[PDB]
Amino acid sequence: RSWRHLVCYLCFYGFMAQIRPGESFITPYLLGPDKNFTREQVTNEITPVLSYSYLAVLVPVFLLTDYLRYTPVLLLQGLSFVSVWLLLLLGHSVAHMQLMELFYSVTMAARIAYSSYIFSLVRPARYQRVAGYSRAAVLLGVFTSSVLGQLLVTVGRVSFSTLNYISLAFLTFSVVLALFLKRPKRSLFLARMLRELGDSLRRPQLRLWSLWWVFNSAGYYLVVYYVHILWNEVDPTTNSARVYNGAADAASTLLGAITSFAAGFVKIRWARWSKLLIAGVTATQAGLVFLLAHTRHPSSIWLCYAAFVLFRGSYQFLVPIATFQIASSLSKELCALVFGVNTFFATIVKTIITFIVSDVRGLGLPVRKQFQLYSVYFLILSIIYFLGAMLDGLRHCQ
Repeated sequence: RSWRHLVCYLCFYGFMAQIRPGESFITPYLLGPDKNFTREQVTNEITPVLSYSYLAVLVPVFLLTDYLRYTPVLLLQGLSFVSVWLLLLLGHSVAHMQLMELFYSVTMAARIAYSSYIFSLVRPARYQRVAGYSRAAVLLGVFTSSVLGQLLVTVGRVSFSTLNYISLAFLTFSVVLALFLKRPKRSLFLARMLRELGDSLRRPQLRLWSLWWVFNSAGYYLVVYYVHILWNEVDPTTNSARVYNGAADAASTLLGAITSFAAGFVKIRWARWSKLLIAGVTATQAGLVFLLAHTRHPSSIWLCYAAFVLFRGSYQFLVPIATFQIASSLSKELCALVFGVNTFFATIVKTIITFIVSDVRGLGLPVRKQFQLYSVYFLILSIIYFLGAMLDGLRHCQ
């Protein structure tokens, strides 16, 4: 009876908080007529500040989430989103947008805390069903946010400036409703850790999937950060409505959901050979990335959207398998630490790559050549994994 209130309230909060009408339209608004921002500045100054900031912020955020009850950190994330949107609304030059990027990274770092809070608060007896409901609610919220943001403009035909105010309104409702969720009762953060790490390191499947997580995720995220900019380069906005950036995000979310659902049905069956699956998926990703890099004609923008949605979907299909193979080794007590370290390594590799191939004081290539380099990178990863599979087969052939 009483428990119904809390179990519904958590899902409601998650769904409402996921709403952000202008998140998918952030890049077109920066290069919109109101703001005098050139493409070279958007991809060399503003986009690289976010990656550096993420690397600097990820560790303290995760370390502090435990010391404070999870509610303070969730509130901090909700308010940091408000700060980001305020900076975007009143951005006046490159420095302000950098500050905005720094703040955005801060919101990004605390995104993972929500699941841990869900686990800590909900009673263990009824944990699985509640967690499933919460994941469904948050995924539905993410899916509907972009759909609303894009259907407001595409048929409503409102300006970009209005969209930011309308997004700020919901962003304020999110923080207002993020204030009354009850605090976790008790979650306060040792040879056991050392022994567990030593034992876990021996499993080879864990090694392989951890390496894939370190590299392919870094490569995937880099493509995601600058893809919007490439889209803007391909076709300037003749009208503010012909842009379908939000539609692509909604389609990508739907494809990711449907393919992740498929993954769980073959998590064990296809575990007999994993290197071959990795090689195939990475080869398809490399092909799609190259096609994105070489698509130039204005009348092929729909094709570019299709390529990106396929690319994002393909990567999403391979996340559940990695998570399942990694998690089974040890209980949830150490799974969080393993994922944190792995994600921290996936943030250092990205930081080193991006500084060299994106920001000034380096190559500083424009978007097109940067995507060509990313295509070569993915193809090299595919080659490495294909050769590893060939070696393993040479073992099985004899």
